[PDB]
Amino acid sequence: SKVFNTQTFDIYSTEKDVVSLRDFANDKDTLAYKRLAPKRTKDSPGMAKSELKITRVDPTTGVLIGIVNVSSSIRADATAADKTALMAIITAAQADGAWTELVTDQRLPLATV
Amino acid sequence: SKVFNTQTFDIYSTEKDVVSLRDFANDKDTLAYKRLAPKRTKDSPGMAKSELKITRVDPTTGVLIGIVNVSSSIRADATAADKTALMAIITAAQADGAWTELVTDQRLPLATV
Amino acid sequence: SKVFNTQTFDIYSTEKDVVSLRDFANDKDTLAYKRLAPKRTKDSPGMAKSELKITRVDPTTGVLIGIVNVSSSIRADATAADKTALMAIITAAQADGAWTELVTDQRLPLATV
Amino acid sequence: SKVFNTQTFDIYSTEKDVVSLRDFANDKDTLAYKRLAPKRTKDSPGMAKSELKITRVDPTTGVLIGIVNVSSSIRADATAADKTALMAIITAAQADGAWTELVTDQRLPLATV
Amino acid sequence: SKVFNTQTFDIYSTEKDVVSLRDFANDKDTLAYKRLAPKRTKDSPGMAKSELKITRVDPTTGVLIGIVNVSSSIRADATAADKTALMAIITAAQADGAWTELVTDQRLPLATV
Amino acid sequence: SKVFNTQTFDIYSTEKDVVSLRDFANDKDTLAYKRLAPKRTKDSPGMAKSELKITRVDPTTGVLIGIVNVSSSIRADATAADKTALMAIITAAQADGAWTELVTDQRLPLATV
Repeated sequence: SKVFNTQTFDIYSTEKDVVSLRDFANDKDTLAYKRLAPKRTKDSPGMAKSELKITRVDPTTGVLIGIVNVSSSIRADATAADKTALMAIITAAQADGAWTELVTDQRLPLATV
Repeated sequence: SKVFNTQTFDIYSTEKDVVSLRDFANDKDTLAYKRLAPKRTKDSPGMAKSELKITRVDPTTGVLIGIVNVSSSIRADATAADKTALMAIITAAQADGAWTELVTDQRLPLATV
Repeated sequence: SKVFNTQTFDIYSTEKDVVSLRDFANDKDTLAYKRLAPKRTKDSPGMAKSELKITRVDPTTGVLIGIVNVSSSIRADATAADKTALMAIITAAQADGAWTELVTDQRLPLATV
Repeated sequence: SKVFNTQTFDIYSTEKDVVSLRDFANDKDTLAYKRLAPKRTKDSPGMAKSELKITRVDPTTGVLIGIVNVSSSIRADATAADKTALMAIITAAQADGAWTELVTDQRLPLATV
Repeated sequence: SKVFNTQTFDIYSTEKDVVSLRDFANDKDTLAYKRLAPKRTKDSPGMAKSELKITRVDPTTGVLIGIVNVSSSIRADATAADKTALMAIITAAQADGAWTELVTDQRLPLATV
Repeated sequence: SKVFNTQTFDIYSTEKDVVSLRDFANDKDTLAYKRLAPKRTKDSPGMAKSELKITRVDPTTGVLIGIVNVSSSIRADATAADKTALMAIITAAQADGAWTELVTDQRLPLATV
């Protein structure tokens, strides 16, 4: 939406189901919010997809440095408590240092230290 | 690794590249740490993949309630500054209310309030 | 044979190698003892098979709730020492909490606690 | 898991769904815990398979003396009371001498004594 | 298992018959424990293979600096006295200076000094 | 070179790139020092192979009891610091108890104790 990690993200593009934001300062980060509503294709009401990804591309040759994507896929009938729990758990795990080592090290949380 | 959102996640399974944890209390939440090291298929050193996923299924009828997935695809040579900035932005974005509303509402960050 | 887990099991049917008992009180539990004598198909004296299974079905709609089966396959020549050791080990393992969690949790004995 | 029938069983192998332990003292007993999660193939949520087997193989020629296996197959939706009743009934039947005769004797519980 | 040569080795990956440890500090040293059970392909009980190897790969371009591997091939029936003697002789020879010359100099124990 | 594990090893045969020592007392243990120079088959200066193996053969019928072999494959250009580190890590790992379990038990460093 707005300033994250001391970088200001302004809207660059808006689609029916995608909003894209760029820094416009370092011209290397794009933040995308993506939306797929659930489709009642059976007795199930479908799963509501979301996607929040940050892409970093160096602005000299256009090489993709890296992508971090947060994707959610939750039942349309699912409760807010179910949806609150899923984000609370994944947020606590991200704050944990195991995830910080899973990224940057390819290290699983099974070390005996 | 351990207690997230006040729930204790004890190890459920271990693979070559996946470590799965279960609450075993509510018997419904599984946290997986997935690893995919870069492959030097060309002059590029490859992309180091990681995946941090939380799954909730109700353990009586076994219908998937929801999945929230955190995936990373970062160049093997990418500097930790690029790597840390990628984590800093996405965690800042997640803590922001736009991500909270993208889930639970399928609301894109374009509302005029 | 007779009262197990405070439930009285009266004989329900008899076969050449199977004896089946029923509670007849909750009309839902059936205990089967199955026999399979070793056959000397080669220089081996064969394997003596036994089976002790408990079956629960709800006696209104007849859906199987669950089965627990205790099967044995012991050489006909095997000494009573090996047979007693096998029973002692398996009963000790069942009395241990690891079996109690493997059932009702699908939890393998690998948690670090 | 640990000492059973005065024998220390230590981890020898860990799979996705099997844990194998050996005595490492008499080098003849292997205890395996095995896990199959229920699969929702229909309106039924599936059956959760457990297996607890003790195999004895004498370590001079490696011939299988005997196997005692405890297998459970319980509905995913089944109540914890159902599983408790199943385990209690099967353990009480195992503690009875009828099972101790069925094993080692191929004797059905129908004698008049 | 743990700190060797003042460097900390944490478990990098766990396999059925392989356990691998990575320094994760210098990101160039990998210690692997490999297992291979003896096979009774004949009257003989087979040879029990073990492997303990350290591999150094330069972590900027990926050039293998060196490998020191310790492999064992011991009869499945061999006594613990043989197994202790084999490990004792080879460990003493490694502590001898002739090994430190065979490595780093390719000097055989035949020079007259 | 000389007395290892309180056994006297005297030179049995001398080759161009192999030196072999025999106990000559138990007439069952042979220690071999094998050499192999690096080959500059390309731009790379090649890999310098070393080998230190102890072989036990039963000296009445000639049945191989076991072999423990230490082999090195180090870049011809590798620094002495790399070569010292490689020998230091592997020697420390052998002195660790995990090796003494991998040999004589085929126990991997993954048991939870």
